[PDB]
Amino acid sequence: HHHHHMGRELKFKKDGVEISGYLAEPEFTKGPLVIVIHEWWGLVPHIKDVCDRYAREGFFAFGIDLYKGKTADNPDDAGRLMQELLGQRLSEAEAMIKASLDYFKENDIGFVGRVQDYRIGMTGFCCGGTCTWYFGAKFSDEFSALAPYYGLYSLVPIDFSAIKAPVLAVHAGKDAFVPLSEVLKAIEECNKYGVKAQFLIYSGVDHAFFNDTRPEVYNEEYAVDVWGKTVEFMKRHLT
Amino acid sequence: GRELKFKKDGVEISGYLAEPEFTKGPLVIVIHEWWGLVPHIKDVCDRYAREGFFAFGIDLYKGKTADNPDDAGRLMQELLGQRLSEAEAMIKASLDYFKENDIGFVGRVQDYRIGMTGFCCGGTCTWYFGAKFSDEFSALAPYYGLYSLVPIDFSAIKAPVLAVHAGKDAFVPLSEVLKAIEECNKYGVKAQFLIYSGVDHAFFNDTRPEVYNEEYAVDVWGKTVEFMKRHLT
Repeated sequence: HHHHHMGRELKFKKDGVEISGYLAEPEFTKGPLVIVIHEWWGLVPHIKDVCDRYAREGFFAFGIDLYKGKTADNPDDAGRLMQELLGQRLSEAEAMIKASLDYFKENDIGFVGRVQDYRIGMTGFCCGGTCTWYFGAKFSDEFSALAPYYGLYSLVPIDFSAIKAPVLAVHAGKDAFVPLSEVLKAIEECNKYGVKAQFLIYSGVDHAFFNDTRPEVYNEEYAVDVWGKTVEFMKRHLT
Repeated sequence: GRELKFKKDGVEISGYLAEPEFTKGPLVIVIHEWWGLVPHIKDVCDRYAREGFFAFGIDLYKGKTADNPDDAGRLMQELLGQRLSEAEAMIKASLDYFKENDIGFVGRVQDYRIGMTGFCCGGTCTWYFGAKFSDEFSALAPYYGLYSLVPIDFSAIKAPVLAVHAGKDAFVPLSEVLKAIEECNKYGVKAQFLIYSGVDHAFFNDTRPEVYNEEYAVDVWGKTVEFMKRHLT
């Protein structure tokens, strides 16, 4: 079928940094590229599954590993990994993103015939939503669509003034980690700088409601809804 | 499209009915802005009909329209302030009329599927009537309604809601949208809030170049049609 897709582990070095992650590839529908950034657990099966889902919709999807091969299954370990990434290793993570983009472009991954140019998006969840905003602002000439899910705005400074891509920002109405007052502040910054950002806030659900492997927070109805919206948005801006 | 005019249960009903290709299908009630039932709203009804919905642009102003804000404000204040019981009766009589004519009846589910959407004043009305007639609606899509005009009983709402807001809305501060989200959280309302940065009130209205935003109008239309299809077909 036209939806056929496979996946493979990448591991290589470029411009002095080690890149690894999971690349899901459509067999027939060789479309735009989406970079997918994991939660604070690391690059676990759920995130690779999300990549596969993108590939079935006609996107190359790269689940980049920002934790150098480490994963966590408990909050104490996960918290340590995330703090190290966002504190000590942020410049390294930036370099990994940049080297990844260069790699894909050199391999013509993400080249779209209709526009005769590259079309690369980025999405992520939790910590990965923070990263989507942050890297979206840092590499504002590289991305054509951003879809951060329930990122925190208070961890690293997001340069809203630099964002050039359209943004679909997904938030949970009862998010324990991201108060609605923080979302409001992000909206006001987007208003101030003319960022083309749409904020989608689902009432009644918690942080990580998209994660189907976490029955304590997963919400099927909204997960299905938001997937529909996200795919449509990525198609609109990347094809 | 047909201009309806009739009486039921002591109230005069009028509005514009746009009809899809088939004789049967879901119904969307479309509520006008404070200008009244003007060509733009009838066009929106036509757009719904092209997507397979019966769409009824109900006139809540008894045939009056306004082309300037002073007149429009007077009409809206009279409707919401003095004639709200009458408007409720018109909504109820409209629903009864369509049901008796098997409009809104969806074969797949062997039941009525009626949605409601509206803009500005009509968004306020969508929330209000959605709460008042909570056994009647299967989907609500209020666009940039005010929450401070009429009492919205969030606890009564039973339909899913797609609430559209403008990030730089001069009439609806973001603090009011926040409060509505918190009420939906509190009472278990299945509401999704969509807030578009950088745009003003009425950004969907393609006849108003000072506020129309094509990119977001196209986006929100796509999302609204998908939402109505999900809940009404």
